[PDB]
Amino acid sequence: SLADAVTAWFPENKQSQIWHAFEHEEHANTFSAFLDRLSDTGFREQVAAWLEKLSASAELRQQSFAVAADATESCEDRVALTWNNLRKTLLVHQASEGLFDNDTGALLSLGREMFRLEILEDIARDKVRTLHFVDEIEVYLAFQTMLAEKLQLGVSGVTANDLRTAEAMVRSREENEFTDWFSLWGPWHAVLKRTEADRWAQAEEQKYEMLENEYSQRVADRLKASGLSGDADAEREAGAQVMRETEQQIYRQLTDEVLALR
Repeated sequence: SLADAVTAWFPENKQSQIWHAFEHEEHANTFSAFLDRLSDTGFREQVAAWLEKLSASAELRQQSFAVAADATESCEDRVALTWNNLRKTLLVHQASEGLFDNDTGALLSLGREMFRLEILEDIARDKVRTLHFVDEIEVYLAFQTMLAEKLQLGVSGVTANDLRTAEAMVRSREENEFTDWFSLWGPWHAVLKRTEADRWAQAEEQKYEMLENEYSQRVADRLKASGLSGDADAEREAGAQVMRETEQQIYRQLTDEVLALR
């Protein structure tokens, strides 16, 4: 009952024997459902191209199946989140092959796109909390379609002001937060491990050294800030924020530099 949904994306022409082949791999239960759901809302052929590399690489299949299953299966299923994570995955495996090595410009756009899609998902998750009988996939697509043109990529309750509002908040967050985010992005990271092996280790080292000189002190510069010294967990959390802020500054530096090359 997956070989069904997988193949319904191929044409009347190439329509399953390749996919009955996988019907017992861990998470086909969930992956099938996800597809069903995706069609049930050009594109068809590209989704098929995607499914091709998933036949061509086993490792990628397990990863994509895994991603489909790992969702926080709370509410709204996070169809949009899953879709976006499945691309992040393919980007990672694609970069891992070496498809962006001599084309880090292409990666820069895709990242931009992806960033914008990530944000549109948050906006949509939010909007759907005040709407009855409208699943978040619907609102996401409304945004994605209507701002497809305006952001270089019909649902009742989503209005002209919402679109104009969402477009603004993206454009704001893109200018102020993009480079910082690309710096941290799994696909960029594969590429750095790939092409710029050496500058990478130097960044690794660069962060150990920053931790050494500044973790403890930066950690105290928060328990004096939040006024929560003593509390065991409030220290826990402030430790972790310090980790992420040193990793952020390292890899930005690294991105800045490795892009200056191109």
